[PDB]
Amino acid sequence: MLDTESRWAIAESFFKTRGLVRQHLDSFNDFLRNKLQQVIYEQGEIVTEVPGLKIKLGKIRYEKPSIRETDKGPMREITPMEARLRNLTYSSPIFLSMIPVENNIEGEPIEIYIGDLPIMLKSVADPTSNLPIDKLIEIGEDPKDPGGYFIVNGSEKVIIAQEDLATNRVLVDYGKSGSNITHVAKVTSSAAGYRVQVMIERLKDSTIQISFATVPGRIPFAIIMRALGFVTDRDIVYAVSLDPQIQNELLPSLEQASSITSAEEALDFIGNRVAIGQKRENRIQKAEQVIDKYFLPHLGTSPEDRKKKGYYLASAVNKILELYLGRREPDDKDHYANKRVRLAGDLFTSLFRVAFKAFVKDLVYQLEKSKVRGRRLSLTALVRADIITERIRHALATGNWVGGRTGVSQLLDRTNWLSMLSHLRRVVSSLARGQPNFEARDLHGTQWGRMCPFETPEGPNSGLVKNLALLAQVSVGINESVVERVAYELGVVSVEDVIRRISEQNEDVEKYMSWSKVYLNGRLLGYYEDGKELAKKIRESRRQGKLSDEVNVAYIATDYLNEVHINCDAGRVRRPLIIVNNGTPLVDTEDIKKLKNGEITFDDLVKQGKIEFIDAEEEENAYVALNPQDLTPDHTHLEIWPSAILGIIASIIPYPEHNQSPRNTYQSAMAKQSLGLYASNYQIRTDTRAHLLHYPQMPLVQTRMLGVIGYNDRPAGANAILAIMSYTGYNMEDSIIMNKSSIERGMYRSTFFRLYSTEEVKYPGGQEDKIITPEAGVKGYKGKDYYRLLEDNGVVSPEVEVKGGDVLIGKVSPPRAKRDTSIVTRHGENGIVDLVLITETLEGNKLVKVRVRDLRIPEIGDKFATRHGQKGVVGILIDQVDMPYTAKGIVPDIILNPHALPSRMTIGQIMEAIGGKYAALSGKPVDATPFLETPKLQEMQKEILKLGHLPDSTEVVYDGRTGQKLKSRILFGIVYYQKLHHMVADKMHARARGPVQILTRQPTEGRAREGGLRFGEMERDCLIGFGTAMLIKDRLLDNSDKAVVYICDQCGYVGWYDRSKNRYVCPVHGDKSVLHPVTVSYAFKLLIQELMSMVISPRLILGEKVNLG
Amino acid sequence: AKYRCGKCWKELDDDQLKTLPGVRCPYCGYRIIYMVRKPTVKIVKAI
Amino acid sequence: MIIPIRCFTCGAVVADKWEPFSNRVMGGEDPEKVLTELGVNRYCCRRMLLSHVNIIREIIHYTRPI
Amino acid sequence: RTLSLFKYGDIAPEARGFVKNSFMRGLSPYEMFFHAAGGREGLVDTAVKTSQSGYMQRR
Ligand SMILES: [Zn+2]
Ligand SMILES: [Zn+2]
Ligand SMILES: [Zn+2]
Repeated sequence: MLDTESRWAIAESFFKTRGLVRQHLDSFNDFLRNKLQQVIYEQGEIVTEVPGLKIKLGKIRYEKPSIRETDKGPMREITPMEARLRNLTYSSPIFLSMIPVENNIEGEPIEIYIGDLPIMLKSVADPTSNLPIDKLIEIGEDPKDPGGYFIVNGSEKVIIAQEDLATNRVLVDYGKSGSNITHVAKVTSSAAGYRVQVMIERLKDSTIQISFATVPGRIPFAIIMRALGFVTDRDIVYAVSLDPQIQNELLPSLEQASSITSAEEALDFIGNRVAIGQKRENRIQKAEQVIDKYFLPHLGTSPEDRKKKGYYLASAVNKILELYLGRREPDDKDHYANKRVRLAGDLFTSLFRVAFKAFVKDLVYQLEKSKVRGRRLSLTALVRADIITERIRHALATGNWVGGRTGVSQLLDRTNWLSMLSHLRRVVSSLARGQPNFEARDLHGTQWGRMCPFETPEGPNSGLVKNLALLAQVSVGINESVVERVAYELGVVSVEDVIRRISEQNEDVEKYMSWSKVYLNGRLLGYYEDGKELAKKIRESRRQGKLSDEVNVAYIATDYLNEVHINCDAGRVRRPLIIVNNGTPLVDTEDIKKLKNGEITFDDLVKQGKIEFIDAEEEENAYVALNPQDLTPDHTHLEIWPSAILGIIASIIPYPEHNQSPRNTYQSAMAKQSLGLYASNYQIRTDTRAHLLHYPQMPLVQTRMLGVIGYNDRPAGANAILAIMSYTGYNMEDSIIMNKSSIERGMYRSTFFRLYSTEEVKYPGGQEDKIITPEAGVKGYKGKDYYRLLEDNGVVSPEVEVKGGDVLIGKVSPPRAKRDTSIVTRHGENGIVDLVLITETLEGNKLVKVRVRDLRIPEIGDKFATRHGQKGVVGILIDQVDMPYTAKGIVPDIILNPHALPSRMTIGQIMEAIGGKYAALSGKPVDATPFLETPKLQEMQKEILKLGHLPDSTEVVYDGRTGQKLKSRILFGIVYYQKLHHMVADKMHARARGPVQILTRQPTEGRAREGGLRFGEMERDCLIGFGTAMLIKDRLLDNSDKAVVYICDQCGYVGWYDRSKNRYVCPVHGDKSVLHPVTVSYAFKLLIQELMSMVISPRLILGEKVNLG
Repeated sequence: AKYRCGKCWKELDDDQLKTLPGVRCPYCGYRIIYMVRKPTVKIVKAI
Repeated sequence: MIIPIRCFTCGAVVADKWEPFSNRVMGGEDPEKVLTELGVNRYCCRRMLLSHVNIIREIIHYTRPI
Repeated sequence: RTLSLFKYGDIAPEARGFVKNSFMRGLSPYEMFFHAAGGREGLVDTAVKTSQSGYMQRR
């Protein structure tokens, strides 16, 4: 029998063999091995309008990452740390083998340099992926870094997985109520560069219309069928289905095209739809080319592929008719069988395809222009490779991907270990924030084991941004041809063969109406006798290694449906399960014995047909058991790890099954923000913002996954003696009380690091150059005392006390009369200069980086949290003398109000307190993994009693101020706490007076811009509700954009008052009118002026200030 | 002022006088250099 | 990073008891007996000793080049 | 069926989201899943409520 230890051994072997970022690495490796060559085979060869001149492409390859610096010669290999320090890009050159034919002359193969491709860390192309720990340490690398990102311009960028509906599949649904359309079907064909949507309607009058983007309006179904080669109506009604009931519905659509009985009539009907006012010939060729290119490109873009498109359309029409007759239900659209996850590999292959198309277009244009001008054939002289390197890099550094995607590439969140780990496993839904729909944010039952039910954001993105589960695995896909061949040789019969047997041979259709339809990637493949037998055969052949493991098969049987679905494409999220045969799992005692001593690994069990990865579609035929002790002969699979339904951050909560649901989501959100050690080499890498906890501690109450992910080596908190009591009222309403004496001993102290950088631009456009020197006499000088910290080279030296707006790096800029452009410390924050770095940015330009550190000591207003969703600020700090000591002299480190517990219902908090106290007393390990907690509470309480303390974890407490013994006992524990980066020292901002806008003459915006608070409409409404007129005037007029303007007494426009001698002058009346001054908001005067910019003429009518009577 | 070669952390020391076409350690040819601690008594309060 | 000089809750010196405790536990001795015979009896100091990580042994390799 | 742990066409109280345990006693894995599914709506409704309230109050 499989106990807890054996299942944990299986899971630990899984985590040890393949890491936590296997999805990114697998997708990138697949793209690098296959998808790179496939793009240039798809290109094939470039043609030229000039006959006899063309190029044939060959192989493509990549080398080790390297750079080409000033005085370019041989390329020099670099390490990722050097790329980080020098603001380079960790990329490798790519070489392409090309052969030029000039009037059918071969010549010789040429291998050229076509650009640089970024390399993901720890991938197959990264030389540091197969290095020992000693060599990783030697080159300045963190041995525990799970590299799944890119170094672009020194920054670390990660490609977020994008979840979206499957493309080459038919989705059916009901039409909107009160409309002529009753049922709708949609397909989204994906080509090698473009995506085309085809929509099929079923109108009120029992007609079927097909309309896609290119051709305006709707086209009847029989018209498209005739245009694709189906001339006889019997051919159409037999390609749709063999059911007489379904065939009866085709009659209105069949007769609506009775006028058109030939392919050419349909073709020029489509031409008239697309081409207006042209002859028949060009119309028909335009129509046939648009049909062959923009109808269903995934099936093919060749004029002999029309039969496949016709059969696909017939199958889609059959599906919509089945929906109409009531034999189906509208598709879920949230079932994970209908969703695919695009990863870095697919995005990179699309981006590289686009960039290669642009590069080859430019190359052919330049080649033909040069040949028109007249020159010899030298490929290396006109490649202009810098296109490719520019196109890919700009995609990674901005996140604006091809196809309209935005935000795909994001900066890695290195706040701590958990932030980076959670970022490397995020999944973002594409169709989001356009409408709630109250159903895409639901917790679908298909997500079990694939997405974490807790780690989701709060707000507009709730339920749309998800995180992968522990054992989830994204499929990579194989080629459909081998699956099609094995399916055909298994015994299925093509639809054409079945139609022939039905029609040209006197065989009844009743025989084939009892057969099972067989699909492949959403496309109808054929007919089979018994679908269940075929599914069993495919499953058995897959487990024996004869068939690829990427193939998943399901069998669907209903009162009206009998189908077999086969999927072998990429983007499907699958999970592993142990195969159960006759009520006994295929993993036995010998297997776990061999697993516990390293003889076999997790991958060995998978390739032996004992553990299989199944997806959502196949799981419809599964009957899984949670534990080995409730297995039955009807069960098919067994869960490897019941606690593996959680994410990577929800796996750190102790006793998560005793808390309320929202608390775990809040815990995940806050744990993504705690302070602590984020990297071992943090002292040599340059990040814009960094935090460091001085004395981190690993939790006393652990979980099984804390040691696997390496959190015990990069902890982000400390253990605090927590008391649960009401004390002084300073911990009411989410606030907490902290010991000041323990703070003065350095409990939660931290350091904050900020970075400043500068570069000496060479300005090749005019040959002037920058220089980093002090600013004795310069145009934009600041002050003599400000530049007092700079050295003789114009750079401040380490270990000096900077303050306010002191100059760190001093450089001057040539006029575009030298101007002082020096980097100054940000206003309102000071520190000590920590590090100064000087290097060159691959072109001889001098790059200077200055890192400044400052010390953060906890105070009133700092934010702390737990692993159970208990955030709050410090209300007050109490010394050790004033704290309520117990009978042994132990004072609490943090006091927590009891009134916060009964409403939030976090029993795990008290359970963790008791467990931590037991762990500290006994010295024994405590495991708080959900559903498998050891030791139990009763054992821990008995051991606590045996060790000299009360079993209920309560203590006798005396008052530290008066010495009087409290009448009750107080609960003490060792709960683990975390400090968040929301410190009060970065949130204050006040403004009295200062700079104003140049346009509206109103106070500026921003903490660094001396401040300014916005007085919105709702505050004005509160002031009106109180009925305070003078307070409104003071808040809204006297303290912002007040001005005095002169208005003419006749026209009503604004005049002025010049200093020539003395005059009230009007723009139109000159000196023949009297002008009066009025105080007014300057924004109103701006509004008047910009209204006169348009043809509107606003005339102000004045009135007497003093009310007569 | 005075610099220090970045290769192997605290490698060796060099000054302003090393005039080269680019920012480079004259001894090991490394492209990254740092700055020294400007030897001077610094007073920090042990609070 | 390195063992704190004093216990956070009470001002008891605990830094001098790290290199014995860290060794004898690695020698196969149970932590409770070692902690009891070393003179650590309040569970705050036991918490201080039992949950130290000692990162500085890794950071000495990656030090500021100042 | 909601999850794959239950038989086809089961409408028993356990298979549709009845939790017979307590927070003190602890929940089984599928009970945790059902609890999260039931409680997800609160994380969503707040922004919609506040936006609609603001628009109505402004008018
Ligand atoms: Zn006038
Ligand atoms: Zn050197
Ligand atoms: Zn102590």
